[PDB]
Amino acid sequence: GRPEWIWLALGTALMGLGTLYFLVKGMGVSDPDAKKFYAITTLVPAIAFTMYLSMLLGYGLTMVPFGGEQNPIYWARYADWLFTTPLLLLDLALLVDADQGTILALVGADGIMIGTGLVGALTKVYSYRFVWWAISTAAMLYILYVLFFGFTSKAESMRPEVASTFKVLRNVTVVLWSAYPVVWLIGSEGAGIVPLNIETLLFMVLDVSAKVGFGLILLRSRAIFG
Ligand SMILES: CCCCCCCCCCCCCCCC
Ligand SMILES: CCCCCCCCCCCC
Ligand SMILES: CCCCCCCCCCCC
Ligand SMILES: CCCCCCCCCCCC
Ligand SMILES: CCCCCCCCCCCC
Ligand SMILES: CCCCCCCCCCCC
Ligand SMILES: CCCCCCCCCCCC
Ligand SMILES: CCCCCCCCCCCC
Ligand SMILES: CCCCCCCCCC
Ligand SMILES: CCCCCCCCCC
Ligand SMILES: CCCCCCCCCC
Ligand SMILES: CCCCCCCCCC
Ligand SMILES: CCCCCCCCC
Repeated sequence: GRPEWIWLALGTALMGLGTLYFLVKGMGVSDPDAKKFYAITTLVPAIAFTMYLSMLLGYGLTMVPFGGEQNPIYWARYADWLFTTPLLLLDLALLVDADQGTILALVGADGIMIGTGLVGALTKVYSYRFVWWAISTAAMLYILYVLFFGFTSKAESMRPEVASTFKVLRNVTVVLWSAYPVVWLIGSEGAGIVPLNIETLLFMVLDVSAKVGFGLILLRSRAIFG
């Protein structure tokens, strides 16, 4: 009875339902281009379902000493994000036909974001937790910069309906993603202001929006068809 359990349970349910809905729709499509978007986009909440379920059952949680106390850190979030965040970037890349080398650079940056975020989360010297946070946030900002300036440029060579879908998904991504570093800084991993139960609520809202919300928008569009 960690009080955050309720949001881990709701997160589990929403990621599950979203995965099932997307699989059902995905299995029914025959267009090859649309299939690739369905495969990527169904896997996103499926992974998140597995990690939410794991946390709900008490796995992916460790205690890290800093600031003179033992602090609960959910590390399973990073195992989700490691794979889900680049898959979302891959959906955006495929929509705008990004260059292969831009994709690699973004996936690289994304692994740096998640891996330095996790190192920060497990670091025992309080000050140095923020150093890793800042490196992670830099990597995130590079990603957003590229999505905002580079991908929008590529998108403008596409038909308007593809460009328009990309722009909504870009906007969703920039708003949601930019919130994660702030939650971490003020929550249990950082300054310890916002209690773990509220923090789990906030990451559940963000996660569901960034995966299922995003997917609803992408998979209902005409832009994914060939
Ligand atoms: C040659 C121009 C280089 C531009 C340098 C920008 C550095 C700071 C970027 C901070 C990220 C902003 C993200 C924008 C996303 C909406
Ligand atoms: C206590 C919170 C968990 C709620 C679980 C709901 C499970 C799926 C509901 C299906 C209804 C559409
Ligand atoms: C219920 C779990 C579903 C996850 C399916 C997504 C994976 C797509 C693989 C690509 C098909 C060859
Ligand atoms: C083709 C490029 C491969 C890896 C690129 C990494 C991009 C910069 C990350 C900034 C982190 C602070
Ligand atoms: C007392 C020591 C000063 C601490 C330095 C803080 C620097 C903030 C820079 C943030 C980089 C993104
Ligand atoms: C002891 C004085 C240290 C003050 C450092 C402040 C400058 C932070 C630089 C961050 C640049 C990104
Ligand atoms: C609209 C944002 C409201 C921010 C709430 C501030 C949290 C203050 C905590 C006081 C510590 C006991
Ligand atoms: C035990 C909890 C005491 C502090 C309450 C602060 C709540 C912060 C929520 C801010 C939302 C952004
Ligand atoms: C004590 C109440 C236990 C109920 C657990 C419900 C979680 C279900 C996830 C769908
Ligand atoms: C929603 C589709 C089912 C995903 C199966 C994976 C379950 C592993 C949880 C530990
Ligand atoms: C007190 C330690 C500060 C050193 C942090 C330097 C990190 C820059 C790497 C990108
Ligand atoms: C301490 C109670 C205040 C927290 C409310 C947080 C609202 C988040 C909704 C997305
Ligand atoms: C990915 C770059 C690693 C830089 C490490 C700085 C941490 C020193 C406390």
